[PDB]
Amino acid sequence: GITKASLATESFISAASFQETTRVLTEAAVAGKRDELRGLKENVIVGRLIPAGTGYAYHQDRMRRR
Amino acid sequence: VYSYTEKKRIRKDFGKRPQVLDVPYLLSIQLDSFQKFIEQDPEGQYGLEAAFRSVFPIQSYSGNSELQYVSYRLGEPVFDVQECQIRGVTYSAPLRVKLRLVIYEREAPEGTVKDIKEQEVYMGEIPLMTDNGTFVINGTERVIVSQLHRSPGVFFDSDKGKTHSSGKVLYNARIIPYRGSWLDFEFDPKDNLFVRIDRRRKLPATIILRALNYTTEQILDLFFEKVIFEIRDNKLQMELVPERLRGETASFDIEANGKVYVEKGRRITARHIRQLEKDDVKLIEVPVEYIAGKVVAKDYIDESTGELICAANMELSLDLLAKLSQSGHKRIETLFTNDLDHGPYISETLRVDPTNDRLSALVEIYRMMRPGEPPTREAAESLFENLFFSEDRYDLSAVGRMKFNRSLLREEIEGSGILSKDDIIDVMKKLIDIRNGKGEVDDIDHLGNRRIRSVGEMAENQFRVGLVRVERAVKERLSLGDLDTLMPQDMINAKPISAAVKEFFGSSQLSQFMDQNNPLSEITHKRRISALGPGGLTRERAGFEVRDVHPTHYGRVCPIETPEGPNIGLINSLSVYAQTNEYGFLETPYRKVTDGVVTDEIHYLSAIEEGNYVIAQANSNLDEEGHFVEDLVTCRSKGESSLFSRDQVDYMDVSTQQVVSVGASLIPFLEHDDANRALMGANMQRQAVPTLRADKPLVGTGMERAVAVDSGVTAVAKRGGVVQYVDASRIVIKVNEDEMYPGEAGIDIYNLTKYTRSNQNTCINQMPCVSLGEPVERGDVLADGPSTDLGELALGQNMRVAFMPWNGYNFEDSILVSERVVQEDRFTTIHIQELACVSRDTKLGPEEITADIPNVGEAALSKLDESGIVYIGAEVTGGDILVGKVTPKDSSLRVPNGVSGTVIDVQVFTRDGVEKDKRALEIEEMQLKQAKKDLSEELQILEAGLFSRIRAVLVAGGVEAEKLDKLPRDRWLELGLTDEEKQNQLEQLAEQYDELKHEFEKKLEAKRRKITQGDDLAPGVLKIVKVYLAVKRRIQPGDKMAGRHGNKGVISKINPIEDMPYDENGTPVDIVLNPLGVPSRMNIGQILETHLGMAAKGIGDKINAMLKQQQEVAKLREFIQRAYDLGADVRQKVDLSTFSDEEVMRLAENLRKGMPIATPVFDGAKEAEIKELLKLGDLPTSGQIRLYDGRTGEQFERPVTVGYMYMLKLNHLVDDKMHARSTGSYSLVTQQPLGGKAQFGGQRFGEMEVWALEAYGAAYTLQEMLTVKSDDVNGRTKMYKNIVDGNHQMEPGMPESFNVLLKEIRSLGINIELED
Amino acid sequence: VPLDGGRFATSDLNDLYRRVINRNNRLKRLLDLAAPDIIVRNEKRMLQEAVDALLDNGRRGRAITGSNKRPLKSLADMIKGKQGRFRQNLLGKRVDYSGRSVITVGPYLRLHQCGLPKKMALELFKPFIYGKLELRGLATTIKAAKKMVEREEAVVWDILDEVIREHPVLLNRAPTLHRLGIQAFEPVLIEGKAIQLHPLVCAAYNADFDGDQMAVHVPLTLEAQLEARALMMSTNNILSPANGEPIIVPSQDVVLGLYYMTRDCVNAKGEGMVLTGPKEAERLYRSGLASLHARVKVRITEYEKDANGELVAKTSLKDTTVGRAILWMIVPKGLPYSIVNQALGKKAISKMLNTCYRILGLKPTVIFADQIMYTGFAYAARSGASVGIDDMVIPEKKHEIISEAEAEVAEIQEQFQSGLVTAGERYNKVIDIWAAANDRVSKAMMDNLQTETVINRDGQEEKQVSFNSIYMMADSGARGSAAQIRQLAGMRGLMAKPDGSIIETPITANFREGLNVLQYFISTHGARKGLADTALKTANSGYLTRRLVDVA
DNA sequence: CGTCCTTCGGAAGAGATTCAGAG
DNA sequence: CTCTGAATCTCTTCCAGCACACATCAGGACG
RNA sequence: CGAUGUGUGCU
Ligand SMILES: [Mg+2]
Repeated sequence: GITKASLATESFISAASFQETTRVLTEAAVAGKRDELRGLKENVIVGRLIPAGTGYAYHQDRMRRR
Repeated sequence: VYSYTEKKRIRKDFGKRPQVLDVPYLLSIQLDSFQKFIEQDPEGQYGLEAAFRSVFPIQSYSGNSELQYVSYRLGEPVFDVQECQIRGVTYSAPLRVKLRLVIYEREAPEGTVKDIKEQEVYMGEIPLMTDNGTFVINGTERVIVSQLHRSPGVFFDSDKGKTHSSGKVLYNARIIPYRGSWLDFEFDPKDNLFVRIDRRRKLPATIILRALNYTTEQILDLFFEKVIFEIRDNKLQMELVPERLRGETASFDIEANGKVYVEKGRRITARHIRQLEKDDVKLIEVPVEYIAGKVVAKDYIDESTGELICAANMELSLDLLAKLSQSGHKRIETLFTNDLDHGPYISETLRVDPTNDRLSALVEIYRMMRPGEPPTREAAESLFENLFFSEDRYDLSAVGRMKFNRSLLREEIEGSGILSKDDIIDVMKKLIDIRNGKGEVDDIDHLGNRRIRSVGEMAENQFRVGLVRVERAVKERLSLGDLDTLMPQDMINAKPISAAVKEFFGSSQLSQFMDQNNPLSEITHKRRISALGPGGLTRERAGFEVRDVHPTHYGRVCPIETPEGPNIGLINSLSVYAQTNEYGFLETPYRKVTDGVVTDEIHYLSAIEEGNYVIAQANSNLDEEGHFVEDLVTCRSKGESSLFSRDQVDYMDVSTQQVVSVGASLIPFLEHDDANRALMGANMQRQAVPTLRADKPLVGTGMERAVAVDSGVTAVAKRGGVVQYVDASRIVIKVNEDEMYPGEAGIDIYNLTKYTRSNQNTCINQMPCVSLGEPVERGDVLADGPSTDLGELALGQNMRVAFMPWNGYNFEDSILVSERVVQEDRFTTIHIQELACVSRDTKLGPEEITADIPNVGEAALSKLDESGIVYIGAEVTGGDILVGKVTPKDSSLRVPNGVSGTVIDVQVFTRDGVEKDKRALEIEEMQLKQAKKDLSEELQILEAGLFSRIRAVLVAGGVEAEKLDKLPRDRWLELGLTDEEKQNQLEQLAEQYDELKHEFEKKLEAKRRKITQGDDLAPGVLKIVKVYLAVKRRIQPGDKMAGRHGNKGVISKINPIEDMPYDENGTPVDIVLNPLGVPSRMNIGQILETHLGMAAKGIGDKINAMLKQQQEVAKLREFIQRAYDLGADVRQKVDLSTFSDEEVMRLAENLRKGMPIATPVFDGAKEAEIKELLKLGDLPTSGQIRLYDGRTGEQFERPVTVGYMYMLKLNHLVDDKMHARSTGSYSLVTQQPLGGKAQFGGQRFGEMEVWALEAYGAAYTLQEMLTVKSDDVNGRTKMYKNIVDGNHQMEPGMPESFNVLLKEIRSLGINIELED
Repeated sequence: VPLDGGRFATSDLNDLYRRVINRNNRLKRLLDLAAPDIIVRNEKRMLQEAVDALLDNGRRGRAITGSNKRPLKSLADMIKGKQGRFRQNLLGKRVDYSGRSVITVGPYLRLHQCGLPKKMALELFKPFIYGKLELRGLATTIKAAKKMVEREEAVVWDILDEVIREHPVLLNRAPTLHRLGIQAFEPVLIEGKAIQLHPLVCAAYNADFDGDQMAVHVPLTLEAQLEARALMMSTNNILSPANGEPIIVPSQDVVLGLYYMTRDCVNAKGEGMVLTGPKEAERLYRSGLASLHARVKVRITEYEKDANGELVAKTSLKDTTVGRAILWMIVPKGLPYSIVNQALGKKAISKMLNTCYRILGLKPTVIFADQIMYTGFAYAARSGASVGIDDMVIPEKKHEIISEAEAEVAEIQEQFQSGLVTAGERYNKVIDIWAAANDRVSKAMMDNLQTETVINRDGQEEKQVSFNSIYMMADSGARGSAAQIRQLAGMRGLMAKPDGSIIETPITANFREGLNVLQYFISTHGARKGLADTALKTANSGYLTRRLVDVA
């Protein structure tokens, strides 16, 4: 369901933006979690570009530089 | 007969059903609550003395001491109302309470006291009221909102629906204590009862029946009846009533006296029941194993050994039958448990119970109340007696016990506040019966289940909180009672009392602030009942039904007045003719109806007795004695609207307008339009802003007079007199001799209210309206207040209106605007911004006041005085330095941004002990001489009245008028005159003269002191000087205006005369509205307003024609008589013959601009009456007259309805709504722009538009917004460098708030970090 | 920070630290002086409670206050809540270079452009004009330029015209449901404090002109201006994103003038006379020598792009109305005449614009719909079609069918006396007969308001469709409906009960005349029900769309 | 003054407990 | 039996956005 | 140079 996929999410930061952030933090803390962040909102939050348009071509360039 | 003031401008009445009742006084609620609150009154209920009798006397710990009540008293407040409002104090009076102590001796329970002592001890102050009822806290007038809550007491509901999906309703008996803990009941789907206290756990009440020391047999005796089997000769025959046989199927062949009646397998009909009751046979032979299904009612111990054969709460079996049979217990008691009639609930509820005695019940209760303590005997006992048996901890009021007795169909209406066992048991019996299938649950939404509290009630509650605090403190300190030296203030502490009353009137949702933009808004801020507050529910957990209206509100609660949005149907206000029960309910008038005659009385009715009767509607065509022309009529049975017979009814609706409130009352044409826009227009009329120049509406309703009277905005003449002297600031009225006092002469001297500041920064002001030398009336207005037009209440204005499109300037709510209106200046608002300037003592010394202002412009210095303050009368611009307050090294008082004004007033408040400078002392002496001249002229005109009474004495009794005036006024008493009550009246007035000497001296010296004395301030500040500005605002294209029809609008563009369409006379229209706004937003009554005002204005134009082009009283007499007769059934009842013919000149000047036309709510006019006025006018049938363009000059095809609309202006002025910020100051915790306008704040950029940007590919845009322009200081400094260089290049760096949150999680026990 | 005075603007976090360090120091002193174990046990339990309350109070069933009977805020509550970090700070951001006021129309403007207040332009672009004036040498420094623009001199407006020559702007509305609620525009400097807006954007903004506000945003860097003029430019924003709907649909007024325009009567000036060009019809109608709504024989010419974009000229002679030819000169080249050859309704002109974009491309479609809007407001103002008190024409058959349903409910009540009908039987019979009676009166007023005009043709008489104002305003489809005018002219409906079943007495009165207290009371109940439904509907839809943007 | 002190919901829903039902 | 799910229990949590204005901040108590 | 409530109002 629409709350299931929000919880079951690799982007733990987006789950932190979603409800029961405490449970997300406990699950990541016992996970030892490390995230290539895969998306939009967390990258807004960290203040890089969004891989969406022009930013998606820039992230094409960014993956091409590595 | 009518008023001589009403002879100035009469209103054309409309109304066809005659009235039997006028409008009563509207502000009775607050006055009665507060007056029953404070009064030296016996018998307790209700008010302060109830709380005193509850709290007093206060005795020792049998330590030979008792403090008893005597009385209380309050003197006057130390100050006035007005300078107190200027000052910032409550208008409160010294609570001086008479209290006597008695202290006994060693072995003196009844013996002699050793000491008595009594004093009238002070304890805080409580606020007195305005005669308009309200309170003022600290220069700020706030209003106590009375709170709707439920009824305290027992209630029976089911709470069906979403309970366990079993298709099974529940049942809950719910008791609401007036003061105490919650106590409700609850069942199972498995059909066993439980109980809780204050939303706690699910445990039965049979354990508390054990705690009330009842055996199982006693409990079954309580809640059940008996069925008797007996050990007998053979097969142990049953005692039987055939009513117990009802609704059953015959388990065996029902037989009696060897005769067969009902076969085995037959269901028992009532036929065979009445046949066997004709037979009347109890004892019938039963099979031995059928009784095994029965459950025994009592215990049966053995006879020989005394040992338990079998106990109660136990079904049977034949081995048990032999065991009791070999003992031979010839009585066997069981319960009639017919599973449809009587469910076996209580027996199995006892089967659940693990506890046995009263003591295990006590231990379980004492554990479940406070888990975490060891069980204790006496602590459990004290706990149980403190649950619902303590007068300290549990009570219901007289209303609570009365509604409790109402629930039980009793006779005695009164009782205690603590419970009895009988109470609880009978409530349980009723609950069992509701479980069985008899009885009906009731909604909360019935108004009799609800109750509005009063101001005196909740004030008494807070007062009781203070009382129980201070008596705990006293009984503490009476254990510390030191003999022979304690006085009745040595244990006092009014600081809980003062803290409680200040926290109440300072911090309460119900104590909220008055809306000063409208007399009507002030009175509906008074007339307001909420569903919130202490004991109120929460809006986020309230359903529809508690918000949606119930038919009990009919005639009691106005259905069309509520705020929308977050609080809908919860702030519902009172109607017009509704009143208040003694018991907190809504008594309401009804015209009593006999067999065929309406009794002319009213009678007040409860909510529940409305179901008893059937009420006739007001539009029922009686014939002159109540002779209604039908015998069937639309009425309601129990709010049950259908057609009913004539002999059925006994009551009638009093008014056709009693169903609504006063806000709806001024709104005409309601019967044609929808309540959405009607409620919105009522809201915006509450949102109205005062104008400059008052002018009456043309469509009145008659309600305007009593509302303008009851609103305190003006001077109602408390006596009837003759006008003596008029000024713009005060008016002297000479009292007529009939209402005149016998001694102590006096004349009516009333002071106006001039240009002064509202609570909403507008111009509250009073204006005179009468001539000098004029007969007036007791109980009549004397001068117009704010937005009041000649004894009437006139908020908005009316202008030349029509309906057509014009170039999209009536696009959705766009407003076409003529230049003529902004020429006529008739919507200019006047606003008052007040600022202060404090003088705090801070570090490195305080900050000064004078004009030593370095390194600034000399223009702002030259406006100042020598003392550092700009002079009064000074038109100032934005940013102008007002008071120089330099910093020890400048923080001078300055004009805010975007505002202009003119200096009008200085108020100075300086801490006591601080030297005032030359400006403060100078304006102090100015106001001193001002009030000095005030009191002197009061004394002198009272002196004029006094020696005029002396002259009136010497009209008789040896009159020597030439020998009167030669010697001065003093010895006019002792001239040639008898030794009678003439000369004794003169002696009374000479004692009054010496009294005026002494009184004037002491009042003048007290005023000298009160002006002279230093002002109490906060610690740290030294003086505070208040500043007053004259702000004028006319209009600008973009603000928000409307009318009385939910017709919101925005002025689009000021437009010249040469854009306005004009008639064949050439007269240009002012404002044109949308045709399309009419059909969709269904408010058709504005067209009726348009036609009616158009016809009335044409009448007034013909009046002004006959006025300007002059003409005698006869032709105008004919015209005005034909105007005021006007067709259908009227109650105008005036004639032109009884007039002075010069008031007709005055009333023609009143009619030269328009005609006052009264309009009932649901007895509104008809279209034939409109066409009658149009024919009486010079005006056509439809009124769609052709016009011609201001630009093209052609006839508009399909001509437009033109006319007037009494439009409304709002307090949405876009200068206080336009706000922009290129770059301002930043927040501290995150270096980010703030919000608001006072704080020069930026626009919040929410996330919905972030998602909108996500629908685009705004990569650079989003990045420069959220990083540079919000968070990073480096990015915004480099972007600043880019703009001052013209460069366009950014680097984000890092969001600081991201790092803030990351360090917050690092402050949590979290190894969260950032890798390479 | 201090408040105004020696007291300080507190933090309950500092109180938590204070309590924890107090409890710890007392505990360690108890550790120092050999206290027994129950005392230090309860001490440690209180310390554990204090530390856990610093962690998450409110997770515990009892939360404590410091004062005001309001429980303090722990660190988890510093994180979460709708005043939480992402909520209050990390996403919702109060941002400089922005400005909020109430907007207006200014109908003469264009869709690419927008009206803008001059003092707000002076406010929001200060460092730009600073840099430009010191670029031109007329500014000495930041201080001199700041004081000169604070003086609001004569020369700063010219440089402001230079710097707002082509710089785009964007505007936001707080109920930002979909992405077209913000678009890029061109500023027009306005003396005033309101913001003028092209009319065809308003339905996409879903915003009435009651006094709703919008705020603006300043595109600082050049790349953002490139993005907005590329992506968020309103000229690029022509369709629904949800489907292929033209989102530039005209709402109410221009389509009203056009529905007035391409009607004709049977009998007026120049009925069926012959012309060859709509210039001639314009010259007749501005002189008024001909009629507006009359059949006119003209010669017309169209173009057909059936080659590889090459438009084939052809002409013919039709008989048609006047304003169709008038707009047909406004009509660009490659179109058929059959598209404009009717009464040209709301959805008709909508799909007309749809086909116009699908065939003739973007820019002539844009400027043509613009000229449509201009001439529509022009002839709407020229027409002057009002609304009248006699527009609600009522048949005499109203009270007759009222008497019919009256007799029917009388007979069903007589059957309910002896019990021939039960409660539900009478219920169903009565609701059906009132429904049928109301539908009959609806048909009566329908025909009465739709085909009432019976006039000569130069002959004796002839019927045609009704020229009622409110009937044409509903028949445009702009505002109102047949059910809503049924509420106006006829009686309105059968109002439901508070439960969800119906009340046996319908609202047999109309909006044209007066109601009783009772029908008004019942429809008031229904109206309050609807308003509460709207409010809690918004409350549902918020958390709905929250999860909707939270799912994919 | 200054300073020192501690009682109105509806959803899942996620386990937790009991039950029935036996084999 | 002894686990087998099922039913049924008892504690989470969340619920549109914007603006205004106003009040109160530790105060209680004892040197 | 605030943070909380508290009501108010526009959608
Ligand atoms: Mg709006």
